[PDB]
Amino acid sequence: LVDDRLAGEGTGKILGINDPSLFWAITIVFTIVWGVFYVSTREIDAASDRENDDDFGLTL
Amino acid sequence: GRDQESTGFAWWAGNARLINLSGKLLGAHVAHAGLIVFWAGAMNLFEVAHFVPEKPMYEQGLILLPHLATLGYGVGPGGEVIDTYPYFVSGVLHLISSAVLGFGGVYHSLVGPETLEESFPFFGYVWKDKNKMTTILGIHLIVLGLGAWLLVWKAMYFGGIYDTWAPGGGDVRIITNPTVSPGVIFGYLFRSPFGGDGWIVSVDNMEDVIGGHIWIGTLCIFGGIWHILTKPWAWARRAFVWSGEAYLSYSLGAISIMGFTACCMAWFNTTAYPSEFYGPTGPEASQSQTFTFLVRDQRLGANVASAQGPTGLGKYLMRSPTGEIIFGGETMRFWDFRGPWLEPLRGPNGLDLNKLKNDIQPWQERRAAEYMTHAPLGSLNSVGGVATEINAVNYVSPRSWLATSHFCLGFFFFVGHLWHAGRARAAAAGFEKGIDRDNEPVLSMRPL
Amino acid sequence: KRGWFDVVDDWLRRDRFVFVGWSGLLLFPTAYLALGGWFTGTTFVTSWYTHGLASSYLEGCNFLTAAVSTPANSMGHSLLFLWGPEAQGDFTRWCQLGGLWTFVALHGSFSLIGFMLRQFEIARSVKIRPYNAIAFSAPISVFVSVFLIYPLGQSGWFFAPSFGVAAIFRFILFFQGFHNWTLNPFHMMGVAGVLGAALLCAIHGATVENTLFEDGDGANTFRAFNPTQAEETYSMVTANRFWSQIFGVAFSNKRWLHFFMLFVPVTGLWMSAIGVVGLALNLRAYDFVSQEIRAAEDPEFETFYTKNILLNEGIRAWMAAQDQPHEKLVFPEEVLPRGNAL
Amino acid sequence: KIDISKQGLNSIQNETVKLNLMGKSKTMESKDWVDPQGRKGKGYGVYRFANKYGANVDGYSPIYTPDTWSESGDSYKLGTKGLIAWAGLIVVLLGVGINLVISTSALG
Amino acid sequence: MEALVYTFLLVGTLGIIFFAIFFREPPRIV
Amino acid sequence: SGATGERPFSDILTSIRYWVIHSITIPSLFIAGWLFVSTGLAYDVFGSPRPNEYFTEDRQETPLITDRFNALEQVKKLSEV
Amino acid sequence: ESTSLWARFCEWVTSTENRLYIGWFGVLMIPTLLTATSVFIIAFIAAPPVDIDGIREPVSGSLLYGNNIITGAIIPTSNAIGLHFYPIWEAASLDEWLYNGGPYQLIVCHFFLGVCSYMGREWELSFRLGMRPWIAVAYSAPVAAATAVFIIYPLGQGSFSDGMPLGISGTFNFMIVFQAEHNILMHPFHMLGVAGVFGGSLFSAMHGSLVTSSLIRETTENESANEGYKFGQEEETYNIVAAHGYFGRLIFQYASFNNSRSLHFFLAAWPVVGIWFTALGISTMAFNLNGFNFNQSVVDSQGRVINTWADIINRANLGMEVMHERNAHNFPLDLA
Ligand SMILES: CCCCCCCCCCCCCCCCCC(=O)OC[C@H](CO[C@@H]1O[C@H](CO[C@H]2O[C@H](CO)[C@H](O)[C@H](O)[C@H]2O)[C@H](O)[C@H](O)[C@H]1O)OC(=O)CCCCCCCCCCCCCCCCC
Ligand code: CLA
Ligand code: CLA
Ligand code: CLA
Ligand SMILES: CCCCCCCCCCCCCCCC(=O)OC[C@H](CO[C@@H]1O[C@H](CS(=O)(=O)O)[C@@H](O)[C@H](O)[C@H]1O)OC(=O)CCCCCCCCCCCCCCC
Ligand SMILES: CC1=C(/C=C/C(C)=C/C=C/C(C)=C/C=C/C=C(C)/C=C/C=C(C)/C=C/C2=C(C)CCCC2(C)C)C(C)(C)CCC1
Ligand SMILES: CC1=C(/C=C/C(C)=C/C=C/C(C)=C\C=C/C=C(C)/C=C/C=C(C)/C=C/C2=C(C)CCCC2(C)C)C(C)(C)CCC1
Ligand SMILES: CC1=C(/C=C/C(C)=C\C=C\C(C)=C\C=C\C=C(C)\C=C\C=C(C)\C=C\C2=C(C)CCCC2(C)C)C(C)(C)CCC1
Ligand code: OEX
Ligand SMILES: [Cl-]
Repeated sequence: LVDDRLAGEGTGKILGINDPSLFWAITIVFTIVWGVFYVSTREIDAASDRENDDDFGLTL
Repeated sequence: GRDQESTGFAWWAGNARLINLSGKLLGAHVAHAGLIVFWAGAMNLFEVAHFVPEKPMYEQGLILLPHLATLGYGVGPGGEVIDTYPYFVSGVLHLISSAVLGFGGVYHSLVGPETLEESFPFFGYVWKDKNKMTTILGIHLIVLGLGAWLLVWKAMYFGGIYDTWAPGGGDVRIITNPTVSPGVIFGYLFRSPFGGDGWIVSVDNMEDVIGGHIWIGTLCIFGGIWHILTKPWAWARRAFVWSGEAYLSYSLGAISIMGFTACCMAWFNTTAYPSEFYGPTGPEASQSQTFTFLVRDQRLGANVASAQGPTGLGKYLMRSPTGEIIFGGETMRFWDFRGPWLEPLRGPNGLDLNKLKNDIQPWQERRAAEYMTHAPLGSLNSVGGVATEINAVNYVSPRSWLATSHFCLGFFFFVGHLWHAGRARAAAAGFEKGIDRDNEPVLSMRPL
Repeated sequence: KRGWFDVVDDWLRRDRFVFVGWSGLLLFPTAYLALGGWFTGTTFVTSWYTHGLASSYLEGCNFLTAAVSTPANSMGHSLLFLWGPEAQGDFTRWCQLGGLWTFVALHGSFSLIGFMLRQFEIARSVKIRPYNAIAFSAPISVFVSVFLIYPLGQSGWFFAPSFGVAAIFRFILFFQGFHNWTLNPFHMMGVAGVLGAALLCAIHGATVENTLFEDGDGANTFRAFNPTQAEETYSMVTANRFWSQIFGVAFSNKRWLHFFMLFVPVTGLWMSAIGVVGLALNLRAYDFVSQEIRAAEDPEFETFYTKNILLNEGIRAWMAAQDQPHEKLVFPEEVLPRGNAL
Repeated sequence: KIDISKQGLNSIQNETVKLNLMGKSKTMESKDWVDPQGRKGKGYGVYRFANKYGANVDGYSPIYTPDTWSESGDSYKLGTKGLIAWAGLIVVLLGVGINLVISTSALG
Repeated sequence: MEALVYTFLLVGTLGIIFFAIFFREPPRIV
Repeated sequence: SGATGERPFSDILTSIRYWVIHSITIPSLFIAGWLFVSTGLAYDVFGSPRPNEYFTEDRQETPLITDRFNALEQVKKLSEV
Repeated sequence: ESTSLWARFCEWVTSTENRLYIGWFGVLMIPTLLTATSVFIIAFIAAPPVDIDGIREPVSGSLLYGNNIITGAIIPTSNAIGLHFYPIWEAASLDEWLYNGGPYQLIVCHFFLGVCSYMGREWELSFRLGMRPWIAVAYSAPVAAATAVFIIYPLGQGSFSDGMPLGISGTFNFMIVFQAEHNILMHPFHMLGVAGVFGGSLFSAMHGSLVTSSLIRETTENESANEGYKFGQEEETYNIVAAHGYFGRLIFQYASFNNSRSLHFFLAAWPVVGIWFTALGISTMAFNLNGFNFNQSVVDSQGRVINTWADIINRANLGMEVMHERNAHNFPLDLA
């Protein structure tokens, strides 16, 4: 061949993960954002002035 | 019924009066179910009555019979229709079943109880009941799993399924080893929708189709049992509007995706939509044209391998941007096409020049010749051919009808998501009837 | 005792179901004939002798293909009167000669004058400002420039748009092939006016319906209104803040909003009418000479503009023989421009 | 203001239709009323300014006012005598019309 | 030259949009 | 709001007299239009060519009017059976 | 009260005190639309010629390559690419990526996500401001049209080269070829679309003129009538009854909307429904369900074909069909 390319186009890879580094990128970023979300769930709900019980939720 | 005086909904929004009337709402959904079953039976009998063996299925404007053919009813080797009685009994069975379905819909709507809660606690529900809602979701999720298992039971134990890729020619084949490996199943779900990948539209053998419906049947049954024995968690209760119109919008969004997926399935897929019954796909006809002329020009004497077109690219054969040998011309875009007629002439490197030069069978030439003259091109008044055609042939491909109709339905049901979801949040928050003049929210907000 | 003008004025401007007015003495007679001319022509009159075409339901046309076709090109700009020197009182021959087209165009153009006068007469009686009439000036400019001014600059009425659905489509396709009307900056302003007006119509309608005040308890919000109420029916403050944060800019003056809804469409149609006046004299923005000179000097320079010029060559050559039968073009196949294969 | 009794809506047989055409709704007037979707009414009726202005758009400008209808239209003056003559003429003209269509056609 | 005049006209038009949004006359109630 | 002193259309279209009168007038107008085409009168009044007289033994192609001031004579020749 | 980073971040994102409302759709809209905008500006000014037909014949579309504003365009992706996903990292070099039409796919993909997020952002602000929804429903009509010409039509036709070029002259080429291959003018959905814009343009002028004609006198003649309206006025700035009295007499009384709420729904429904259908028209014609074909429909007694205005339209279609993409077809049928 003449030059080098990823050669992943049109190959049906899961999520386009040609190399494992892409897997780490998606997993690490998601875990971080979920991590900061996880520690804030109680505060976010407290504003509702209601407990997140079985009756909690915008309902009509 | 009711009126606008006691409801506030006008006649053009009349079915909105059934939101909190469980019994009458049940009748409405059972009645529309009778309508769906009625159409399936009525069109099945209509298509059978208007079916002639002198022409293939896709030339006669049939869209239901090809579905029955793919299930391996009344078809023989090569896609020939050998019997029409299985199509008849299917049509009658739906037509009669719609009558009992209509009676229940008519009964549960007019005569039956208006609300099911007091008299039938098992069926009674209130939309805000997250638990009861998941049980109904869980139950109807199991019946979907059982429906998926019926497909694999038929393909493995009851006659089999039509396999257009079957060795020795396409025929009804009993699937014995469905592809159940997780890597294959997850491979279809998480591949890109772009060319070459095609998401789930690219499923190319009936082992994967049946293996896939085994996963769906198992997931739905487990998901049905899970959603029956549990109730939504805290993160789910704070992420969704728990009202009747909100649940409707959730399905409208989901059904919108399915409509678009069906539109692409009928347009591209040649495995679950065999070309022997639905006609050639857009790509198939384009590939068929270059194949037809290559065969004719070789017979008239020409090295199709080294024939150069006006642009300098190969006239009959060229290389795809990844190196595979593909048909030349404007069909280069459809190099991903894979059909039961062209695959035998395709080695690991692409099209085989030796096979294309000495080992092209007449049935392959006949298949490609037929497909190029039944390309999906057609007009609204059913005049086959490009827009610059004359009124000679009355033909529009069933794929064209299925792709266009179920895209229009898919898009309108997306607007259904937008409409019925925006209103569900507004109705629940409490400002779906307008801004309150006493406390307008913007007035409290500081100036911008 | 009251004078004739006063007695007639009383009856003409009576408040009845269908207002007549003085302008009705011009509108209704002419408007009825123009309506009647189109229906009669599209149902029984043929275009066999003026165009070599069938354009009546009687011949076998749909609503899409039936039309009142223009006269032949040999007639030039003849007014084609029933008593005119071309057809002298012979009604059936007058219809075959295409005289029904000038009938509709002439009686129809005066009905437009009669309708704009109807708007002025009713506005004055009701004692309101006359901006609807000023607005209707834009449709009149389009009709005058296209159906009257444009053929008057060409060989004859033959090149005017024939009153039909498919006939207008031919007229539209003719302008692309022969005038490059898409490239004309005046159709461009007209397109922006029409697409801009359609945008304004949808946004204003949606914004009002989604900033309504809660003036009732029913979900049917249409009923919570009264035409004589003093309060506004929707929140302009809420509407202004929504579009200020979504789009960055929003209307704060309701009067300016509605004048704009009137200015965009009218200005757009008027600009188009200026462009068609240019096309009457073939003063068309057909080509960019700098790109054509460049393309002639290197066979590598390609732009979408040069690709359209090649498309116009195909339209002109393949359409002229039948579209212009008077030219008696006998183009053999080899001389028509066509690309490889297809 | 607007007097709903003088809008020509007083002879509608069905009271629900009469209330709909008047733009009024006793049920929605109650503050304990509940919308079919579960929303509780705020106390207004169909229109909150009905008392200030007399009515809604429906009351203000109805398009179905049977009171203004002429009483002569309630009955056919010629009675059964004109009615049987109508039935006789319909049959006669129907037969003549069918004969004309067949006679003037390229049938057969 | 033309390419320079086309770019200035385009970025000039974009510059007006920026000012019309952020340096706008604020709408004030009464 | 308010009426211009004319009978409401709903009153007229619900009255028996209207249907007794229009049960004959409307059908007659329909048959009148039918007989206009059926009898061939339309072809002779508007000069539309019957489907068997577009082309004549002499002229096998489309007609073409060329003389403006002799168009009446020329169209009669082109329309001649 | 908000102390957690995410709680404070989510309060800032959903804040209605920002000059421009960011939302959760805004965290999708802003990055995608800025990506598409920046690539569009760079490619429109200085991008190399793109081989669109896959026949190795580059087409120039940038200002620095001898285009003006009218002819300049972003050329669609190469016909060799087809529907294949062609990001930057799938190319050996940026020069190869520019040659094969990479920017078009990048712009279209991020733009499609942007307008979908822009539609969601419109709903979100309404929910935060306590308004009714369905401004986004009205905006779905132009969104559907954009996806039809940029996404769905390439999908049906099988190549992004058949998407609409991002240019003024490029747009016209897209329309002309569309008529030749699908006869869009004779499609009933472009007809409903034209009624949508002609009707919308009519109703915009009628509504604007009627309201302007009924302004209540609140100024003098040395100032604009617009001065009569003060932002935040409780009362109406024009007499609805006066405008209804005029329009109900211009035609007849019951052809006019005395209901202002009904009038504005009609003002919204008519263009939105019209543009919905014309968007479906392009989407349907993506799967080769073309417009009405009445060619050689009228035939005489002896079998000769009597042409109509449809046949004249066909001759124009033949001209465009044989001349579009001259060096791209090797076989007579334009199946692709
Ligand atoms: C206002 C409302 C707007 C609505 C817009 C709606 C559009 C409808 C489409 C998609 C959106 C709906 C949701 C998904 C539906 C399923 C789409 C799909 O099944 O997708 C695939 C289908 C069909 O794909 C085709 O699948 C085919 C499979 O056939 C193969 O296999 C077949 C079976 O054997 C045959 O053998 C055949 O011969 C063989 O070639 C081929 O592989 C084709 O090359 C391949 O294109 O449609 C496609 O191609 C789609 C191409 C990609 C989408 C278009 C670009 C959009 C880009 C967005 C931003 C970029 C990326 C993010 C996107 C998504 C992120 C998750
Ligand atoms: C799939 C279509 C469908 C279905 C299943 C329903 C179902 C229903 N609607 Mg509805 N509706 C629809 C479409 C539909 N609608 C449409 C398109 C509109 C707009 C015009 C409306 C507008 C509307 C309004 C305004 C109202 C309803 C109401 C109702 C409910 C009760 C009707 C009633 O009791 O009055 C009685 C109706 C009749 C007695 C008519 C008798 C005709 C029968 C039922 C049809 C049977 C024909 C069939 C051939 C017989 C089959 C028999 C079988 C054994 C073979 C009911 C559950 C009412 C409601 O909300 O309840 C509170 C009500 O107010 N609808
Ligand atoms: C039409 C079928 C259906 C419907 C309407 C619902 C609806 C619901 N489910 Mg359920 N579920 C289903 C099927 C269904 N489920 C099936 C078949 C299973 C078995 C796998 C489950 C297992 C399940 C679990 C374990 C949970 C729910 C939960 C919920 C609730 C939260 C909704 C949510 O946040 O999801 C939104 C989805 C996400 C936030 C993540 C997106 C991931 C999707 C699937 C994209 C990934 C695509 C890819 C192909 C999936 C790979 C899966 C693999 C097995 C093939 C909700 C009411 C939650 C709950 O409330 O508990 C009671 C909960 O934790 N479901
Ligand atoms: C508002 C009424 C109105 C108006 C403005 C027009 C206008 C027009 N008609 Mg039309 N027409 C009308 C009603 C009207 N018509 C009616 C009711 C019929 C019968 C159904 C017709 C039938 C008709 C036909 C058949 C034709 C026209 C044609 C024309 C056009 C040119 C021919 C022409 O006007 O003759 C000449 C111009 C004039 C006569 C204007 C001069 C007016 C002066 C002031 C009269 C002075 C009178 C004089 C002192 C003598 C007094 C005599 C007596 C009172 C003692 C023209 C634009 C022709 C056409 O369509 O062109 C293709 C055509 O052939 N009309
Ligand atoms: C986008 C980048 C630049 C692109 C430039 C392209 C040219 C066309 C667009 C600019 C010309 C039109 C703007 C008209 C301004 C107007 O009417 O409002 C007047 C504004 C409003 O602010 C005033 O501010 C006042 C506050 S105070 O009084 O100053 O404190 C306050 O009352 C209110 O806001 C207002 O009155 O007054 C100003 O303070 C603006 C400064 C003067 C305008 C600058 C023009 C040149 C911009 C830069 C050009 C070089 C670009 C290259 C940069 C490296
Ligand atoms: C609720 C309601 C509604 C609806 C309803 C419905 C929707 C119903 C349905 C119903 C139905 C859904 C019905 C069905 C029926 C069916 C039937 C009854 C069948 C029968 C059959 C038969 C009779 C036979 C046949 C045959 C055979 C056997 C074979 C072949 C031949 C034949 C075809 C002959 C509405 C809207 C009105 C409104 C009101 C309310
Ligand atoms: C059968 C078969 C198959 C398949 C299978 C399967 C297994 C499927 C599945 C699938 C799945 C398994 C899934 C799908 C889809 C999903 C989705 C589509 C999701 C949705 C959700 C969402 C979208 C979300 C929502 C929410 C959340 C929670 C978050 C935030 C936001 C909200 C709230 C909204 C195959 C291909 C192999 C072959 C052929 C056939
Ligand atoms: C021109 C002429 C004349 C006149 C005539 C007239 C004046 C009138 C006629 C008139 C008329 C007035 C006719 C009409 C006809 C009508 C028709 C033919 C109708 C049609 C319609 C239809 C077909 C319908 C459709 C529809 C729509 C629109 C909507 C939906 C539904 C439907 C589809 C049904 C005279 C003698 C002066 C002399 C000169 C010549
Ligand atoms: O690329 Mn654009 O235009 Ca859709 O057809 Mn085939 O491909 Mn090409 O030709 Mn015709
Ligand atoms: Cl080709």
